Amino acid sequence: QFLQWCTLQPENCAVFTSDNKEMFQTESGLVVSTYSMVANTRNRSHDSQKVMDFLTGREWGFIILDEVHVVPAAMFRRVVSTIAAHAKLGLTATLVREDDKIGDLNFLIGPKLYEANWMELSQKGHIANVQCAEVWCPMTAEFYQEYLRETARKRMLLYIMNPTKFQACQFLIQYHERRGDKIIVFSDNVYALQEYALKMGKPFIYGSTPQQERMNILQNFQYNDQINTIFLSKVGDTSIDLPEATCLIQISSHYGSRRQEAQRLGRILRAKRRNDEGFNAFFYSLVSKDTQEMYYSTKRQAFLVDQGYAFKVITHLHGMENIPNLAYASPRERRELLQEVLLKNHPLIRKMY
Amino acid sequence: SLLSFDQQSPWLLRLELDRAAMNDKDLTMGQVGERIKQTFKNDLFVIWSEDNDEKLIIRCRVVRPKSLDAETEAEEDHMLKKIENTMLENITLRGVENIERVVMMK
Amino acid sequence: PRKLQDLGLKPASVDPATIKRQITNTHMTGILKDYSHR
Amino acid sequence: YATLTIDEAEKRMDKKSGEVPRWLMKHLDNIGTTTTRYDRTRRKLKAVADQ
Amino acid sequence: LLLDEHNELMRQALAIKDSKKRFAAIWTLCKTKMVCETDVPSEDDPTQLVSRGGCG
Ligand SMILES: [Mg+2]
Ligand SMILES: [Zn+2]
Repeated sequence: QFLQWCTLQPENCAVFTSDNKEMFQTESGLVVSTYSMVANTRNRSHDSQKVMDFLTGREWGFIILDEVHVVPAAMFRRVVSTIAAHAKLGLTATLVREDDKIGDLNFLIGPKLYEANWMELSQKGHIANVQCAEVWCPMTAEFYQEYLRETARKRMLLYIMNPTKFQACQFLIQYHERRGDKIIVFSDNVYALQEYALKMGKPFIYGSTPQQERMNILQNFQYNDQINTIFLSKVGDTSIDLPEATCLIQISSHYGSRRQEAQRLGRILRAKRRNDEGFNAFFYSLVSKDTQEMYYSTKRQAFLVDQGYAFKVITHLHGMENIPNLAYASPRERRELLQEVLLKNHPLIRKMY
Repeated sequence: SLLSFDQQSPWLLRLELDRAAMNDKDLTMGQVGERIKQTFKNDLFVIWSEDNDEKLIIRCRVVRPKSLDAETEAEEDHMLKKIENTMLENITLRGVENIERVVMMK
Repeated sequence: PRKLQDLGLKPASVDPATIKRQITNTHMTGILKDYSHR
Repeated sequence: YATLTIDEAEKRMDKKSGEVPRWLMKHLDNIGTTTTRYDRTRRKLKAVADQ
Repeated sequence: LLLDEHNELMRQALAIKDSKKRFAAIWTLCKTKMVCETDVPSEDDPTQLVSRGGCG
């Protein structure tokens, strides 16, 4: 995007990532890297060791801190100090975090300059409209019994894999797929992502996925009609451009964070067809009723409410019964799943061998 | 009695040494034994008789690894011949290379 | 060509020496089509 | 003793391995290759008597 | 010549005074190159290539 929008020649632009670490030899140039590639102190590669000296030796003129909501974290702020720059800028959609370090940005890069409304841009055609919803899926009795006795650490996995969520997701996916909508399913738990993906036979991406494979998956999901839905995880929570994505679903969450909810929603806010008449994006949040998810759900969506988004409670999904088949529809499958999830917790002697 | 051996290979290599040959050059079984034991640091276990014995013999056994090799049994004796030949040629018991003999003169 | 050029006549040819002869999620083995470029 | 073939013998002579296995014939006997006429005829005769 | 002055090894070879030993040095280096190298890396840095008289 950098090259597309400006007239900078590719020769003067250098990329500093894990694949390639070469640095520009020009008098003036641009370096695009990640904080983890510059905040490391103990150990660095020989190729990276020269790059670290290359960054430190020169006196830069401007530093752009993309996603500046993580610069006040433990150590990414070191790049701001180690890297010499006469001006510092911060870019983040959500200027909030659980701790009080958010205020540290004032003396790190300066105060907040400008802010923009969300609903104002929605009505002006700049961004798409979202029909936010929250589905309350009552956990089945058999699983709920283990929920009471089980410890907090294991409790999370129990109500995230309840059979009701599987059936609701299948009906929504089929209904939305029939409508020609691109669906993204977020899940912080890797095990749930794999189980959902393999059960539904859909691609999934998470931490272990390599850069090459995921890039091919993302390109296929954008332009390939056969692949209309994917299964992303916390890795794709933010900073990945999906101009084609329109629908968004989430099954798991990272407790009470109010930024992840907004960051995840951003995947469908840059949809290409955000100006055609009557278009409204969808954001479904599957939460198990009568569980701690409501405490986190009501606490992790407070930021979006302030912006202007309103979540709609959906107690019933019409037409769910008429669907031909649903996962874990019989008690036998539910019992099998219950135990499955529960069980989760001398150089010449060289010829000898 | 004075003293791993469970997996020691049943095959044995026996070397007989001449006292008249070993007293021409001042050597003891201690230095030659450790020289063999240090050539292969701990691969093979060896025992040497004392000088007081009527005949000087060193018994050597190669210990197989934890994994059992069935294909090596056919060449097990062949491997012993291989090490036996090397143990005679490329072993520098003591001295400097390329020095075949030395004579004292006045 | 060099001799003709020395004479000043246009050489309708050139010396031939100047002719410069110039994986995770493996449950979708074959569904993925390679959309590498656009 | 079920001699080998010219192609097999030539391959073994070449540097396919440091030395021929001591029990190469035994290993190939189990596989069924490199049999004898007596064994070759007996199995065929038995294959007919069975029907 | 297959190898020009842009190569550090050649610079040493071209510095030999006597023709006989100098000739031997050049042959040992040039005989192993199987391409004219119309473009050769610049001596200042290996990033950009400096054009050299060649045919490829
Ligand atoms: Mg961004
Ligand atoms: Zn040439």
